[PDB]
Amino acid sequence: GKATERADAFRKAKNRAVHYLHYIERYEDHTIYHDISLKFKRTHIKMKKQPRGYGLHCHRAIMTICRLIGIKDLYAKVSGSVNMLN
Amino acid sequence: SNEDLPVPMENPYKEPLKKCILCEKHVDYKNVQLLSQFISPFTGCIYGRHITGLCGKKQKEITKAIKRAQILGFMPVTYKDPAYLKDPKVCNIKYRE
Amino acid sequence: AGSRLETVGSIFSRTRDLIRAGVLKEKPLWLDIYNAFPPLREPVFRRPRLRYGKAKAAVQDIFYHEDRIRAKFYSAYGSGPKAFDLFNPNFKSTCQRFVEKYIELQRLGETDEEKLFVEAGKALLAEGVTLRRVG
Amino acid sequence: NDLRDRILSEPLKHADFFNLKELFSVRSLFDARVHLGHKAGCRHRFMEPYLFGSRLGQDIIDLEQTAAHLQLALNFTAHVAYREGIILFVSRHRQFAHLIETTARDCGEYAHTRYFKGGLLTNAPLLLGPGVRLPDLIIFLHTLNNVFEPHVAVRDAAKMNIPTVGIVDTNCNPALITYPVPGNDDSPPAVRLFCRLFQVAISRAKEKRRQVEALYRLQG
Amino acid sequence: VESFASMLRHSPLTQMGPAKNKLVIGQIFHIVEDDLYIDFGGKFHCVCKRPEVDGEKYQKGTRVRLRLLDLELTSRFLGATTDTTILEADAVLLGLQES
RNA sequence: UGCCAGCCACCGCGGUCAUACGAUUAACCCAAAUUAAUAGAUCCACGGCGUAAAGAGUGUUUAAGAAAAAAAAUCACAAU
Ligand SMILES: [Mg+2]
Ligand SMILES: [Mg+2]
Ligand SMILES: [Mg+2]
Ligand SMILES: [Mg+2]
Ligand SMILES: [Mg+2]
Ligand SMILES: [Mg+2]
Ligand SMILES: [Mg+2]
Ligand SMILES: [Mg+2]
Ligand SMILES: [Mg+2]
Ligand SMILES: [Zn+2]
Repeated sequence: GKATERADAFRKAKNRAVHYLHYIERYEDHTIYHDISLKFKRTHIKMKKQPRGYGLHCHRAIMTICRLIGIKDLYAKVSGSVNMLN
Repeated sequence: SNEDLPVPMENPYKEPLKKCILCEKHVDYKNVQLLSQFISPFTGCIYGRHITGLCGKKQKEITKAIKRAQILGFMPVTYKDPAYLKDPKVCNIKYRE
Repeated sequence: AGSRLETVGSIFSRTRDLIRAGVLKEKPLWLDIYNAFPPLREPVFRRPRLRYGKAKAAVQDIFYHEDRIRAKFYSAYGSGPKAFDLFNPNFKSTCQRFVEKYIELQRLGETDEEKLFVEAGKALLAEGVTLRRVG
Repeated sequence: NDLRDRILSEPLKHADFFNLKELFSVRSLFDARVHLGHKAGCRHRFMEPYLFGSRLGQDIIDLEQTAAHLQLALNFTAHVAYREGIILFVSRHRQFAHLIETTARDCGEYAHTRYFKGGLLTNAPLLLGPGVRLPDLIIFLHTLNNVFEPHVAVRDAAKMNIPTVGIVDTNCNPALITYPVPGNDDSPPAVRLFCRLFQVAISRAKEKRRQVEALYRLQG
Repeated sequence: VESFASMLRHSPLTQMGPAKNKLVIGQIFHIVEDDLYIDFGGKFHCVCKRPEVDGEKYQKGTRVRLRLLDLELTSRFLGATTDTTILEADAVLLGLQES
C-alpha cells in the first residue's frame, strides 16, 4: 500500500491484505508437506521440511510470514535477488 | 460402431491452384513479341510481378530472356518496339487517366 | 473478508479453504448447491499460451463419402435449381437427391465412375429435375 | 427453524428436482443452430475439447457435450433461484440487449446489459451504496465485450467468489467460468433459446419454493 | 434416439458443402434505410442494399434469393494472434423469392 | 565548536539548534579484561555468455569425445 503519509500507507496495506488470503496446507500443522524449490523471477527459494523440534531456520522475512501462517519448523535458503516483494 | 462419424479423407472440394499466364509455356529469347509484352512502352522498363502477375519462376524466365535478347541484338532496350504496340495488353498498369 | 486471487484456485477451492481456516464464518448458498452437483471441470485459472514449433491442434476436419460425390456434382452442375432452405430441417437439395441415386446404383455393383454418375443423372431426369450443367 | 433446514436440504437429494430434463434435447439445440461456431482462424485454444470438429473452416461445437453441460448449468441456476438468491444476466452485445433485459425482468431477475462501470463488483459499496447485496450467480449470454476481449465481469465475479454460468462460443475463454455451456452465442434462435431456458428454470424454481413453503405452513 | 453425429451428417448446412456461389433462401428481419438485414439461416446475418427495382416490396418478414459468397467474413491481419471477425456474412441480393 | 578543530569498517558527519567532533549527564555491551592493527578460518561458477563480463570473422581435419530410439546424401534464381 502506498501513500504520502506513513500512517496512511500502513492502514491501506493492512486493509488491503485481508482481501488476498491464501490457504497454506500444513502437514501435521507444523511443517510444510514436502520439499519445495521455486524460481520466482530472479529469486530462488528452496525450502525443506523438518521434524518437530527444529524451529524456523529461515530468511528473517520468511520467518515472519511463517509465524503468521502457523508453520513452526522449516528450513529455507533464498538465493539470487533478495528483493522483498519477489 | 457409429457409422455416422466422419471419414479422414483429403478435402474433395479443394479448388485447383491458379496459374501464371505462362505455366508450362516456353519463354524464348528469340521471340521479342512475347517479351515485349512485359515491358513499359515508354521507358522500356521491365514490369514487376505486381504488374505482370507471374509465378516467380516465369517472372524470372521473362527477365533473363529479356536481357539476353536486348544484348544479342534482338530487342530494343529503351523503348518497346513500335510494331508490337497494338498486341494484346496483359499487364495491369494504366498510364492514361 | 474473502480472497480476491482469481489465479490461485477455483472459487470453490478458495471458499471451502477460507471456511476451513475459520476466516469466513458463514457458508454461502451457492456452496451447498455446488457440492451437490459440481461442474465437469474445476474452474481453475489457466493461461492461454500461443503454440510453437511443430505443435498443432487436434481438431478433426469433418468429411463424409457423400462429399466425395457432391464435389463431382457441383463441378458438373453447379449449385442446383431448387436453391437452399436452411430453415427447413428436413430439406433435401438436388445435390442430395443425386447423392442418394448414386449410392443406390453403387449397390448394384457398378464400380465405374462414369456409369454411376451419368446413370444417376438419368435417374434424376426421370423424376423431373433439370440439370442445366455448366461448360 | 428445523423445518426451514428441511426446506433447504430436501431438494439437494434428487438429481432432477425441477425436472429440467424435459425442456430441451440434442435435436432441440440442433435446430436452434447452437452447434455452429466461428471459423477455425478465430478458434480459442481452450475450446478444442468442446469441438466435434471443423467442417470446411467452420467449427462445429459438440452438442452431446453442450447438452451435458447445459443440464448442469440449468440445474445450478434453478437451485440458486429456489434458495432466493440474486441472479444477474450479463451481456454486452447490442442485438439482444433488449431481449435479455426483457427476459430478466420477466423472471424477477436482474440484468446488466450496458457498459459495465469499472469497480461495480469489486468496489460495490461505492458504486451502488452503503451496504449492498451482490449477485449470487451471474449468467453470461455472451462472454465477450464489443471490443472482443473477455467481459470484465468474468474476472471480477471470479475475484468476488461468485459462481458464473455462461455460454461460451467457439472463440471465448471458458477457463474462469464456473459452469460453461459451449454453444453458439451469435445467432438469434440460439440466444432466444438460452434466454427462454434460463427463464423457465428460474420461474419453475420460484414456484416450487412457493408450493413447498405452503406445504410447510400446513404441516403445522 | 438420434446421435448428434447423425443429425450433423444429414443437415442442410452439411449438404451444401463449400458455401461459395450457392443459391440460398433468406428472410429479412431488420431494416435501416437502404440496409436489409437478411437471415439466411446459417450463423451470422448478412446485410444487403435495397435494390432500385421494386424497392417497396422488401419489408421485414419478406423472403429473398441470395448468392452466398462467404459464410463469415474473417481475416488475419499483420501482427495479430487471431483472425478478426466482422460478425457478418457475405452475400449478393438477387431478387425476391420468385413464387 | 562552526566545512574549523576533528570523526568513520561501509554509508557518511562538521557552513550557528551536531543524538556522528570535543567534554559532561544518562545508557548499552563485554568483563580481568577491552578495543585497535595484521594474519588466518570462511568466502567465487554443477553459475552464466541478444542488450550487463562473456559465442572467439570463416570452414576442414588432428588429439579428444558423443554416438545413447526413428530416417536422410540431390535439382527455377545473384557461389567461385
Ligand atoms: Mg461469437
Ligand atoms: Mg570516536
Ligand atoms: Mg550546538
Ligand atoms: Mg557511529
Ligand atoms: Mg562524541
Ligand atoms: Mg584475556
Ligand atoms: Mg557484451
Ligand atoms: Mg558468429
Ligand atoms: Mg575481433
Ligand atoms: Zn506458373
